[PDB]
Amino acid sequence: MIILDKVSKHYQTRDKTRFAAVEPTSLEIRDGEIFGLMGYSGAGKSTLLRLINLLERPDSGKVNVCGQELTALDAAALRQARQNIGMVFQQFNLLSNRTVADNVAFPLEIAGWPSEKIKARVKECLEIVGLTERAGHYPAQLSGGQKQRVGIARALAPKPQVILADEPTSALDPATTRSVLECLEDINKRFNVTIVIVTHEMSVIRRLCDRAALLDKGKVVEIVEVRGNQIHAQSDIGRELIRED
Amino acid sequence: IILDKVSKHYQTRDKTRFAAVEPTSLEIRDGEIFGLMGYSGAGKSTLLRLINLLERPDSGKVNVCGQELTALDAAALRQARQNIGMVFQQFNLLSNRTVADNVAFPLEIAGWPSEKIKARVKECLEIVGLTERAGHYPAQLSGGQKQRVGIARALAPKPQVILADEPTSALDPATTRSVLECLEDINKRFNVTIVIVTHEMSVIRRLCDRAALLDKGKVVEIVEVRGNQIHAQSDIGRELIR
Amino acid sequence: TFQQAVSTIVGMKDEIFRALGETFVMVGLSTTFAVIFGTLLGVLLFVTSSRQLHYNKLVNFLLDNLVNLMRAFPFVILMIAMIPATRAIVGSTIGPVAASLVLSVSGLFYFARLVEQNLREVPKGVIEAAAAMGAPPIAIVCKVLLNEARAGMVSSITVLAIGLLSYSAAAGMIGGGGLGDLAIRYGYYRYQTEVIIFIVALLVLLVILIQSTGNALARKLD
Amino acid sequence: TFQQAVSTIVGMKDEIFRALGETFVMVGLSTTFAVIFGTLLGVLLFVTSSRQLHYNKLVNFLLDNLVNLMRAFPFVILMIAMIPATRAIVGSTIGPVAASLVLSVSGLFYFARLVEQNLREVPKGVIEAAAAMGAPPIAIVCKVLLNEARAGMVSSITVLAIGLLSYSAAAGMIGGGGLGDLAIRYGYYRYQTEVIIFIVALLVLLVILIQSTGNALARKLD
Repeated sequence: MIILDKVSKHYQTRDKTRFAAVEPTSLEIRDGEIFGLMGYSGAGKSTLLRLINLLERPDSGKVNVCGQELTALDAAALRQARQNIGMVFQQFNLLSNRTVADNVAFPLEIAGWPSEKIKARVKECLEIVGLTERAGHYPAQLSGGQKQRVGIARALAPKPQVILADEPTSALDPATTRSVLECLEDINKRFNVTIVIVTHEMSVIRRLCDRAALLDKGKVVEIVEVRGNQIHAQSDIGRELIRED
Repeated sequence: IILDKVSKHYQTRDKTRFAAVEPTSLEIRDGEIFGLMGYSGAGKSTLLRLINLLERPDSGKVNVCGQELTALDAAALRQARQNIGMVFQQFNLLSNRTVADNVAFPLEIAGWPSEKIKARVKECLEIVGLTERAGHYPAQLSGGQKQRVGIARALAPKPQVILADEPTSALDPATTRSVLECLEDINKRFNVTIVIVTHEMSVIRRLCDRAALLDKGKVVEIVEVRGNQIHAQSDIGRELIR
Repeated sequence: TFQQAVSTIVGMKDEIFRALGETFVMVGLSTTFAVIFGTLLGVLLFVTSSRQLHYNKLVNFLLDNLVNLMRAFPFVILMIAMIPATRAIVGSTIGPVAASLVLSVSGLFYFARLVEQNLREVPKGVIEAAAAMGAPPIAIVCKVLLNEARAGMVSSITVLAIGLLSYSAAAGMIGGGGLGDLAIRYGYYRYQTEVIIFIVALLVLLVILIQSTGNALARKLD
Repeated sequence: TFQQAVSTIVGMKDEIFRALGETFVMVGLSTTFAVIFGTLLGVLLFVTSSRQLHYNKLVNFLLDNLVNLMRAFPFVILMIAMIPATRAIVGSTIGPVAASLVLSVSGLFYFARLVEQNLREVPKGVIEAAAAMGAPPIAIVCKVLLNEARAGMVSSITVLAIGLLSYSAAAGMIGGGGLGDLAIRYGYYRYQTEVIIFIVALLVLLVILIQSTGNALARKLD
């Protein structure tokens, strides 16, 4: 149940990074539902997802995650909290010089599990995505949809309470995009909550979001509830964002 | 603009992003906007190159605007390539010259007088509404402005055909709507017979007159999107439409 | 300190002004010929690998391997084996000009690799876009490649000049001229401080000056 | 004459073997220290460049300047100026081991430059995920960083080995370094043609063998 409170970021005039600035915003995501951060080319969505994880650090406010105020941890304690918040990336961010079973086993190895349990988990969370038939190959021998499945299966191996997804299926063609989203529905069966999925489009938002948020240049304008695969936006500048349907 | 027949099979060790195409024949009419559609690997991008005959086919004949391009010598082909405007997914525009110079580059190859080159470029910037940024350099423009410069360099030699290699794939919906209206205005005022590759049916519902659905390097069907609703008799066709 | 200053100024003002006069001619006359012939060779290394401007696998293979060999060979060994050939063209085995012939042959192959590397980083699309409008091959290479790699050549000639300065010091001992022919006199025999500190100080300042000039000009054009 | 030439070479049988066995002691011994210390130096350069272990800016500025300066500086001048310091450490100035110490010094800076450029080529996104999974900065430079760039370190070692071979010839004039000393006699003071072609052929063979082994090992690892 992530609750943010007057969080903000601004960058130097150098503006070396692609990420845009975010302005004071408070959002509460419930423990029983999936969320989504709609916007556009600059917007402020990508930095807002990193601010949940403190991979970007705010100038103000408190980031509260799972009942721990993460800006107060400021230590080797923070790198134990980041174990319970997983993440899947747009481009796949997979180690290329080790086999898929090891890519999946890498989070379990990092915590300090004995190898015997690591093997059982690598088997389980790898059959769940339906990829146990390719447990020996290398990322150079897989397709885009398969690489995204490896990312979901790595994200799931720490048994994380929250999974954060950054534009995961935008590159994928429609046939793969349906397969990767169906796998996310399978994840919602077990105790995995708040799968915040960032997207610069609406097809993904209507299909699997329970609630959604909209913005203009770092300022959230309106949060909607997606029922029967529609949106019914009340906001004015918001209506322009929804036309993407 | 007809392909009598064509094919190309890429030899291995070339590892090109392109995929092989098989015995296909097509007839884009005068004034028509015709869309090539298919998932990645359908071979739409390969089919587009074969028209300007950059990629040379293994066999068959390419008839563009009367001339048979396949039998032509290199010096004559350099005129056939000039006759066809092209735009690309990655902008592919020279970075060390100003917005005006990029439009002028095709006109200078054509050995045009320099006073004439000056007159046409101001007119071309006039059409794509970027006259104000004539002196700016291509590292200062947004993604949409870079595409609207690419369309102007394509229309500068007064072409009778344009080819479009999925130009809007990188653009958001708010800028995508403003560049598709430019291809509508160019077709309505000048009859340029534009051809277009894409992986999404949504752009076709916005722009095309007919379309070709490509699967594994062969056409399954030629649909009509003029009615504004794509309708497919086959099974593969009806899957791509969804 | 006056012992260092007095020693340096009186005796060494007669010798230092000769040694700097010999080092600038040894480097200046060699760099010009290396930039003028390395450009041509580096272009041929490229066009015969493009598939567009021209293609010929055999020539590409031969030229590439020859360039690799001549770049990996010890320069000092080549100069001492080339003394009769150098003595036929120059007419004399000793002098800055004689060391200048061997330096130009080593820079020629040295700069032919940098230009090709700079041309390989130009985006492939800008070549396909220029072939789309029927640009003749001699007009692609001249108006596209040598205008896009414009900012990459200047840094390349900055690295060649720093390279042919280090080679010049080695030449001064086998043959003649330079701060290398000065350093053996006050270092290998009669090891003498004061003068060795001055030789070390002058080189650092001159290396910094050439590097600063190269970066500023490259940044302007980019 | 052919038999006169070949008969001459077998007359030098003992000296040639000494030249080779003395060249290997200079290259084979300095490369180990170069790779042991340049690796640490390059890792230190890389970590202070990112948000891993630290983002010091002053330390990175100093270190980056230090390595550029100590690669720009000429090699022959450095050895002549290091005569007393080298003599004190080895107890001698003349000999292959004393010269190898100087070769190792230059090697650490060159290897660090190569390793830093290798590490700076891994995509940041893979390292970004390694931070999201709670791995401490030391774990980052051991499992995430090393696995991705190990295929490129072997190429760096291959280029370094050839780089130090060229320097050995320059130290040959002063340190009597095997083939470099052999080149100075029978090539300058005199000109024994049949023993010059032999040296050139032998060096070409060595260069080819090193390049070929390095390429194969680099290919098998990635």
